[PDB]
Amino acid sequence: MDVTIERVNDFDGYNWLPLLAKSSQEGFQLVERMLRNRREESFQEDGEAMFVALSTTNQVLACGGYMKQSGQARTGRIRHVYVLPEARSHGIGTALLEKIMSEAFLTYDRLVLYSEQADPFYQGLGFQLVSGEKITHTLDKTAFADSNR
Ligand SMILES: CC(C)(COP(=O)(O)OP(=O)(O)OC[C@H]1O[C@@H](n2cnc3c(N)ncnc32)[C@H](O)[C@@H]1OP(=O)(O)O)[C@@H](O)C(=O)NCCC(=O)NCCS
Repeated sequence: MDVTIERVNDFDGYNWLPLLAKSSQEGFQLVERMLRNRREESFQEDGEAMFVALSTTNQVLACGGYMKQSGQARTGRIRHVYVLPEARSHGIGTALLEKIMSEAFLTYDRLVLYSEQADPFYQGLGFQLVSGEKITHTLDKTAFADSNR
């Protein structure tokens, strides 16, 4: 699918209802949490960003971003990654993560995330599976660079 990945500078300029509905249906709170908490965690400051994938008809097909990982130094957390069920398996998640990773590694020396359901996806991107309470996957910049330089 042809999508464009855009930085969210104005949350109120997108129709989020489809993403909210589908994610809720599947039992996921991550889109709801992102949007409900957007005054406190706005993804607008230095060291953070939120992206959306837009279809050729400017419908939101996915979201995902990054911000500082609390309590860890030089570490960013990839957050709120979700692709609409009907838009999966067409390379959107990959394009979104590749954009996130490349930008976030300008600020952070390590990226971490928590995903119970998408281990194969994250390992395919180079993340290492870890046994943690707060994180499932991690990637060091040096590893990212080795796969880039
Ligand atoms: C995980 C997720 C972000 C991946 O994004 P995507 O746009 O579907 O992924 P891509 O098309 O870029 O494919 C990259 C990898 O993601 C995985 N993937 C593909 N389709 C998937 C899907 N329907 N569900 C979960 N992972 C999927 C595959 O490992 C794929 O690797 P491959 O192309 O070599 O087969 C997205 O599918 C999602 O938000 N999934 C929700 C969780 C989920 O699907 N749970 C399991 C089913 S209920």
